[PDB]
Amino acid sequence: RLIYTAGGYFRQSLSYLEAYNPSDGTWLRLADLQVPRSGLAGCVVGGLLYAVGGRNNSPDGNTDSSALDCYNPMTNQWSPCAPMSVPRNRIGVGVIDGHIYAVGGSHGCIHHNSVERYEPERDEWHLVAPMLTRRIGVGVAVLNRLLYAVGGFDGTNRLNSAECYYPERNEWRMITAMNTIRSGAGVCVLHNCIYAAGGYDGQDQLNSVERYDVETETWTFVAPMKHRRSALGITVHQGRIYVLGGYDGHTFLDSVECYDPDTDTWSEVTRMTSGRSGVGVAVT
Ligand SMILES: CCn1nnc2c(C)c([C@@H](CC(=O)O)c3ccc4c(c3)CN(C(=O)c3ccccc3)CC4)ccc21
Repeated sequence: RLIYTAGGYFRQSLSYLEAYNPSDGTWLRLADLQVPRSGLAGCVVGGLLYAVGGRNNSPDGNTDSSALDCYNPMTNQWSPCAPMSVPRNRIGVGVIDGHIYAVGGSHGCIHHNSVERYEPERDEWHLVAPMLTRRIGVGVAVLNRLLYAVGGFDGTNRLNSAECYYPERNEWRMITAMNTIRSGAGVCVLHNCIYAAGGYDGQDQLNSVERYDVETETWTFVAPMKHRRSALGITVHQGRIYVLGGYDGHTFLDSVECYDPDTDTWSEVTRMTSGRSGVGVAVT
């Protein structure tokens, strides 16, 4: 399985789709997105890569995207799907039982607290219960068939709070807040724990990383990354966390760090073909 990185931003929204093979250390250049996208989120359902939301910030215009596009690795083709009810720039995405949940995001200056769910076998979006907080740049993690939305930006303050969505009950419940305010951080699930890495606390870009244990209801710092990163791509591949690119306050990073939970260590493993931030990343 490969680590796919779709879109991104560097002076403008990008159309790149590249894939990393963690065993051979090789990079693949695949079919470009039809529309350049930054601030999107990626996910995989049924071996198909999906690109949700974001926007195309160009030197000629700026349009937030309600689009859903699905890349087929066997055909190397992007195909458009049913758009969402609203444009969702800086979106969070999670997958439960084959359904793509789209969390928060912004449309111009409107910061969403609404959530919609996509059925791939019917090409249809449907609104579910809205979150208790408006969140853009929110991280999303699926654990125990529950959906966790972590941090983000509510329109006035960057958030350290987090809430949990219960699909069978269609309700949100606030959980323990993190130790650090994080917007545009990398949120993933590794070994029954929710990891949150990097982000932006309103003043600086962070290198700190904390993980949440569902049963202790406590956030715990772990070893920090070698680079400060915000708006980074994150995913899990064979028991290790990979973070890609991001913004460090000066440069757009091309570094790719790898976190091993057994030794609690971050190690640079590769570099992308160019620096970028706000990418959509998924594994298939
Ligand atoms: C500049 C200070 N700075 N440094 N870090 C910042 C972050 C994370 C944000 C948030 C918004 C906010 O928290 O109000 C935010 C969250 C998600 C996305 C973007 C921005 C825009 N994203 C970009 O590609 C991008 C481009 C350039 C720089 C950073 C990110 C992708 C998606 C804003 C401001 C921040």
